[PDB]
Amino acid sequence: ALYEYQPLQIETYGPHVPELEMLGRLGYLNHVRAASPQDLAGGYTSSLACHRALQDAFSGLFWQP
Amino acid sequence: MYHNSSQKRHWTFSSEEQLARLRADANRKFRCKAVANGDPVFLEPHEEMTLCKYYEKRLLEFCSVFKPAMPRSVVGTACMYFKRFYLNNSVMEYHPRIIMLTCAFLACKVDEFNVSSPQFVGNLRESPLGQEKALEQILEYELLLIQQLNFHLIVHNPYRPFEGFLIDLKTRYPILENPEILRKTADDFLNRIALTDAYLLYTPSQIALTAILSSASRAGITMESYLSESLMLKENRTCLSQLLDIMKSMRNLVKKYEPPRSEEVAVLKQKLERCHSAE
Amino acid sequence: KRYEKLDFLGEGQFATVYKARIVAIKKKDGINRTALREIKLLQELSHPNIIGLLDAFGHKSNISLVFDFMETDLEVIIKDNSLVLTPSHIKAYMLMTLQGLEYLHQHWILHRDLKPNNLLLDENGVLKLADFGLAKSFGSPNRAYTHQVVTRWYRAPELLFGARMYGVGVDMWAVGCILAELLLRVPFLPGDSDLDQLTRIFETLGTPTEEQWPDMCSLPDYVTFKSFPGIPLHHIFSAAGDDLLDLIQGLFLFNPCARITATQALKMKYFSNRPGPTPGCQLPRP
Ligand SMILES: Nc1ncnc2c1ncn2[C@@H]1O[C@H](COP(=O)(O)OP(=O)(O)OP(O)(O)=S)[C@@H](O)[C@H]1O
Ligand SMILES: [Mg+2]
Repeated sequence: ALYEYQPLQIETYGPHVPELEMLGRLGYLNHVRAASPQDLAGGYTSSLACHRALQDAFSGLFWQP
Repeated sequence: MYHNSSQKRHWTFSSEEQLARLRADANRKFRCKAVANGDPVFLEPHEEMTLCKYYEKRLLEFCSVFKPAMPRSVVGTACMYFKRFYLNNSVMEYHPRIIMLTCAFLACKVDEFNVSSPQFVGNLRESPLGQEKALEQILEYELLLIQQLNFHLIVHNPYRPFEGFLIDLKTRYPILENPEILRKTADDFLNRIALTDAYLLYTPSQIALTAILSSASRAGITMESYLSESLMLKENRTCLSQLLDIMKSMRNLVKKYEPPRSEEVAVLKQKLERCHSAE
Repeated sequence: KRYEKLDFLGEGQFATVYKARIVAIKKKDGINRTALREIKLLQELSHPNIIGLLDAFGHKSNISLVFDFMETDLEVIIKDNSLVLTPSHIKAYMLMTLQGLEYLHQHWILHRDLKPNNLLLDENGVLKLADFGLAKSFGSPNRAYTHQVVTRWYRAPELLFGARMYGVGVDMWAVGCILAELLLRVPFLPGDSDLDQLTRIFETLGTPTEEQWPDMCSLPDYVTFKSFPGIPLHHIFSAAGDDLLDLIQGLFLFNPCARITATQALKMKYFSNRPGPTPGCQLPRP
């Protein structure tokens, strides 16, 4: 009875959102405000804001009541 | 997140007929209570709807001039609270003048816009005694508003999905050379969509995408390829067809919206004042 | 009302809790903002390791919240000298805590009040994150946060240095502290002041350099400390295996971006390694 990791499977009812670590490589971060050094010191990156914006954009897009 | 939110599960309805049924039920229940308690004194459901539209406009104007400046999320949350409350309640039982202020108060608390009661009531255009009286009324109605919302306080607005779609368009849709030119008009359409029942009928992402595509069409720019390839809707034809139908229905909702008229609003306000003073 | 007040559970800062029937009921500015925050966040979350809000109601400004009845909490287990905390028990507690945190962070919410007394245990050994009075959504660039969150003993160095914008690190660091408390049975960094808290953090883990924390000097309340060398982790945790040491090191990285997230922690070798976590029914009952 050993533990194996399993990702959370929550249905979003919308288009796939790119992974957080891939946002910079895919070019999304070129269109979001850069995190200030003070922001980065506390652990806040522009990737977080971009990822949340994309997730909210795609959440429930294909859902009908 | 919207996809497992209380708004999606309990406050996104199947059709305008369901909303009309709920409002008619509320009006009928209040009429029955008044009949069993103690005529042209009663407001008709369409008259209630006209009054609700007028007082939602008043809530918008109240939030526009509010100091300190309200974030747009707070305003959207307050408007959602107003709509949801009057889905199941009659303006003859609870005056929308107090209810809209209570909605703004609760939205300020919920969306973490920290303001104190004195500065909240200083924004009301009244003498001091009026401000304290309004504050007491808001305090009395806060719990009732929370109860009538079924304790579902988190509201998902189309503003963040709109920004996310703008990011995605700037990243993956180079045909639209500068998506920022779509902003202003799209925002305009968003506001118009906010005046209808679409917020009770469609997801925030659908509303934001509809506003963006309406702005693009108004500018003579065609963007079906964004849906087809970028959003991968070529792998599911029925998904794309349903999304297009949803957008068309939302645009039709915007088209058939009729703003309240000043003379009718004055007559209905006199009727509502009479109904409240008679109770 | 429908619920009958069975027993008096305890008092609290913002409310009074009673066991009822088996649930727990928690009783000019209007309705208290802490209760509103708890209601608004718990209505939108549904996970086995997050306390469930079954009902809410009240009168005037007074409101009652109905939660699942929780038999005990992790602080009671830690302070119970009669209870022996095996590696399997610690792994099980850590696993449940991290699963709950992974869900919460996936929904863009920071708990900001993690500590053993806020991790409740039910009769069946299921651990649940509770006390969401400080919890707040994150990820919005145009929202300002406060650095005076998390109990001082569990507060991250970035918060102690006054960071106004932060992410999951403020929870993960606290998680590390909790793990340390599970291994030593005493608070890891019991500072009596913010300065003393930072001093203890640096005397234990070493004063961080710009190599380990690239923008550390930019924080509004940053002050310079002496260059402590720090104690090696295996000195502090003698019985901890190498995988557990790796997890502890990941949780206590000074750079909040490099600090491991809940998902990364869950994927670490320590959780998949032998022995497996204890089942909930076999967890120590105080
Ligand atoms: N679901 C529950 N089941 C059993 N006991 C609970 C439950 N919830 C809270 N308590 C108890 O109530 C105590 C008071 O803490 P809470 O009411 O949860 O939070 P609080 O109002 O901020 O008070 P403090 O400062 O954290 S002690 C807890 O420490 C538990 O003993
Ligand atoms: Mg507590």
